[PDB]
Amino acid sequence: AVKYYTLEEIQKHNNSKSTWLILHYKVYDLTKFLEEHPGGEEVLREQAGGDATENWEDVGHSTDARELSKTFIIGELHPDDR
Ligand code: HEM
Repeated sequence: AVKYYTLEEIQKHNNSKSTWLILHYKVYDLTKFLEEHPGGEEVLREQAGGDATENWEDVGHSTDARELSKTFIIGELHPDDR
């Protein structure tokens, strides 16, 4: 099975209490990763609640960073918003 979230719902998780964001078609919960992010939490807060795919790709994340991102996946973006 798979759980789908709508863009509408994701936009409400944009704070230190709950930080979600979209990368491609997956939804990530980075709440417990904020203060652990080598890139700092400020950059993440700004992208919270939306599609950060471009920003994520542009900054040049390492292969190590990519594999680690997977541990934060909680579902997928509903096809209606893809
Ligand atoms: C899925 C969650 C993410 C993980 C697991 C993650 C992980 C990391 C790691 C391990 C680094 C260290 C350098 C490297 O290995 O590439 C890093 C650097 C960085 N990340 Fe992320 N990152 C995530 C999301 C993001 C997002 C969405 C943004 C941008 C909106 C971002 C912006 C940055 C920046 C600017 C740096 C610093 C690069 C530098 O100082 O040269 N990261 N990230």
